[PDB]
Amino acid sequence: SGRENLYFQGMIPEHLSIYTAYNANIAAIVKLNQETIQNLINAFDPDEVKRRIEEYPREINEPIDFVARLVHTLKLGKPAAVPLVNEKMNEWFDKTFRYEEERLGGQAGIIANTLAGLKIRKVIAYTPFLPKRLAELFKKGVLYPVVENGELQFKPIQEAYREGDPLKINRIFEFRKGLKFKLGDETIEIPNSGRFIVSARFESISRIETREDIKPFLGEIGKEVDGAIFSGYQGLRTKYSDGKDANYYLRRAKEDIIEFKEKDVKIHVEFASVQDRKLRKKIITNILPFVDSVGIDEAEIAQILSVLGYRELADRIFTYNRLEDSILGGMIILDELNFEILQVHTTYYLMYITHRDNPLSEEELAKSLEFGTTLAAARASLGDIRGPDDYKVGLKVPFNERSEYVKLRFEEAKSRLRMREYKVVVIPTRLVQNPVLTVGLGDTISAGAFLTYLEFLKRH
Amino acid sequence: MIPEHLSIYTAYNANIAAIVKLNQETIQNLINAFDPDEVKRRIEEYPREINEPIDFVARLVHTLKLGKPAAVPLVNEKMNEWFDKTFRYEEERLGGQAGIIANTLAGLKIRKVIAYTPFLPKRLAELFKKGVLYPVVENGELQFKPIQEAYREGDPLKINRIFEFRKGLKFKLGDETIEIPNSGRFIVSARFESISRIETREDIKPFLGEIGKEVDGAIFSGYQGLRTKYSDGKDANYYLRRAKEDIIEFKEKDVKIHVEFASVQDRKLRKKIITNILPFVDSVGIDEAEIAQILSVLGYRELADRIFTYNRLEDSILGGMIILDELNFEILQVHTTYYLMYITHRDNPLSEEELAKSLEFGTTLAAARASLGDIRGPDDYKVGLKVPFNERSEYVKLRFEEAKSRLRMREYKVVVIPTRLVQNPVLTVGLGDTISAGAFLTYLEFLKRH
Ligand SMILES: Nc1ncnc2c1ncn2[C@@H]1O[C@H](COP(=O)(O)O)[C@@H](O)[C@H]1O
Ligand SMILES: Nc1ncnc2c1ncn2[C@@H]1O[C@H](COP(=O)(O)O)[C@@H](O)[C@H]1O
Ligand code: NA
Ligand code: NA
Repeated sequence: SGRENLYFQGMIPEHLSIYTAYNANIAAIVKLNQETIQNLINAFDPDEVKRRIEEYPREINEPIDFVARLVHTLKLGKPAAVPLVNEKMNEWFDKTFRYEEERLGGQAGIIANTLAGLKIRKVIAYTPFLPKRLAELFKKGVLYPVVENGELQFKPIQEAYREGDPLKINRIFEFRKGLKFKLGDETIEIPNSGRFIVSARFESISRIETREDIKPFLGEIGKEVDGAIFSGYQGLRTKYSDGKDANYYLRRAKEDIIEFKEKDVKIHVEFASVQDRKLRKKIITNILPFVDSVGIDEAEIAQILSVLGYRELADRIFTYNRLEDSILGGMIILDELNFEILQVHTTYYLMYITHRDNPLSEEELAKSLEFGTTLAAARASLGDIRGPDDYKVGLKVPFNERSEYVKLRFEEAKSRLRMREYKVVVIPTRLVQNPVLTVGLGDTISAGAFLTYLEFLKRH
Repeated sequence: MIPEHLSIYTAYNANIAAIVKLNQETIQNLINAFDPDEVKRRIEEYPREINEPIDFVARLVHTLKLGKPAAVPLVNEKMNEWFDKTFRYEEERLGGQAGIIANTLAGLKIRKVIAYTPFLPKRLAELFKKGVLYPVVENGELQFKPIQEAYREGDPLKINRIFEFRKGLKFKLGDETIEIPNSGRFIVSARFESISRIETREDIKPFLGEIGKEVDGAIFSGYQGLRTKYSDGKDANYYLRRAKEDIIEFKEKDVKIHVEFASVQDRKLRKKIITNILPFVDSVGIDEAEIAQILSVLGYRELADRIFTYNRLEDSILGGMIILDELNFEILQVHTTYYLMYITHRDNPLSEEELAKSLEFGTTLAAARASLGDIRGPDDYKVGLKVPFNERSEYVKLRFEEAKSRLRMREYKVVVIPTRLVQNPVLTVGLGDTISAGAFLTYLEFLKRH
């Protein structure tokens, strides 16, 4: 330490080192103007497209599948999301379209970039697939684990790529109201603006794990970091072409958790919407009890309750969305799964639910939540976090108009629910009215609350 | 052969099983201490638990009159002293899963057997077999010392007391002669708060990694002893978080962990134990009723009921595959009267042949224990080898082939062998623990071959 450190002058936990895994991908955008659309359409027989639209492909295996679903979307002006389930089509998309922009996406990747922007002591990101195109989208300051002659090093992630690695690219096709094109001998005028999304959902990128080269060194990484933020389990498949299943990968994920926890690393998992109820339940069973902190949104309280057998409550949260029921559902999830702290983020309020013996005071818990929503507000206002001073931009965003109402409903809920086994803290969010960016804000909230949580634990 | 070259840690439950012989004089002197009208009144009230000497006398006299076997919990630790002053014990022996397993492994003279229980009064320590060790910390340094001398004076004493009574015995309740109509046992189980705080206590906790370095496997049991709530604000969850920390410390040291599961009546607590422990360990040993109890709180109510009711091998296989699919530990062992089973993942290193030999070692070892009353030395194993496989072996085998025909076997490895059932066993306590000990020991040995 330099010793120029001043208590009065310096809320961002600068001294922390954090590991993030497993999910990072490319988010690419294509602007569909008139020439782009017509040239795409022209490549195909119009009758063949029309027949395919009638067949209505629910996933993309061939170029015609994509063209039929996109044209259908454009004619109705209705946004849609269609999975790409064929890795070989990456080359087709890339030869066919020019990308307006390419950004990092995925929870681990977006959280890594935010923390490097905050200039904390060390940020190390891990993804099993790191082609050069992805590695280059990480911010300066992000590290990646490398084995250099049976010894563990951390290298700049931009230099650590493997060519040949599968490329997870999610593509957003933007269209505008009013554009016209011809399908054979029929003029189509797009009735409104929207987006058509093609998500990467082929096999190679669903093998989510620490690969066998880095695995023996996870303990040595654990010695370097104060915290680990894990996500990406939602990308797993229930069955694989080589006879593996989601369970196979979850046993490897539990091995990873054991290596970090034994080294006294606190682990946060950022939960996600999980489509497949069967996979959702496996992630909840295999992962959540064995970690420290879990970050969810409001919709996810009901989805987790449901798989744990609390069907009445899940229905009620879904039907009415009462704050009292969200606090009860958080309490039950914490009681059932018995990790250390739950954080829930919603449009108008953030919440922590902890065990009665958590070391932090309710004031510390509030400040950690405040730091999460303030960091999101900054990121929403600026687009990207570039230095620790950017946090102050977030401080200028007021707590939202519903703040009084949230606090009143919170006091009412306390009077109605059994509080004794828990600490519960609810704070209003700082909502940016006209944000420059909205993707990934929940991950930003979770990263910021978890980082400050770690720092507060160091004073107990 | 006997695997010899293995070191095993076992925790957390050990207790005393003590027997009292209720002869006419013991019964009459006991009763004589009390107002017979007050005894009758307490019997009318019918206490479900023992908090005071009159609760015990009341329930006991009521079972003696009916000749009815019964079990009533002791919920008052302060009454240990009363029992011990009032009665002479015909016999005291070690019980509890981790105690019985420790004594079995020490009898096999494996390389090292370390037991841990957080409550070790001198009376308990003395009932461990020669060779059982206990972790002891002196000036910040860990040693493994004979458990018999590692006791702490004043530790809580978990003693289960079995009162044996005989048909024909007569006694007087006031002026009424009571003659006992059937022989039987009245059991008083230790169910007070201090012995439900199941954990590694803070003096040894920091050293679990250093134990991990010394052992090849760990067998954990006794989670069924936890309570939902404690008088100092703790709850089952507090002890379950500590239990997960212990598991992490051994797994990082590459120790395989077996959990010997048990009946838990409270379904909500049962589910907490399953949630917090079973997905985190390697091997899990259960019997037929436990398959149904687990299935029940996972939401397979209809399957669980078929198992409780009918005991069909086909439903036990299906139930077993469901449990391994849901919980995703490494290997499931199921012990039942007529057969033992393993269910694993398709990528388990062991061959079906080694899986079957591991199960055969489990049942053989139980057969030896059942024949002899104990495992005294490694050669006792040979006594089990002379107990034939049971008469239902052919039937089990047919039912097994029929089950695989009807069930989606995926590529799970499922191995079913018949038990060696002893005709007139001298002992029937701890047999399931003994199977699980032998099957797990051999599993670890076979894992070394890959
Ligand atoms: N405009 C905004 N300003 C600040 N925070 C926001 C904004 N929009 C969303 N968030 C936060 O991000 C969380 C997740 O957002 P979403 O990805 O829309 O579900 C929400 O629950 C809010 O807590
Ligand atoms: N007479 C016997 N000889 C050998 N093994 C036995 C005998 N009786 C029961 N077992 C085994 O011991 C296990 C424990 O069952 P229990 O006797 O109900 O506690 C059973 O599943 C059988 O596999
Ligand atoms: Na950022
Ligand atoms: Na979000």
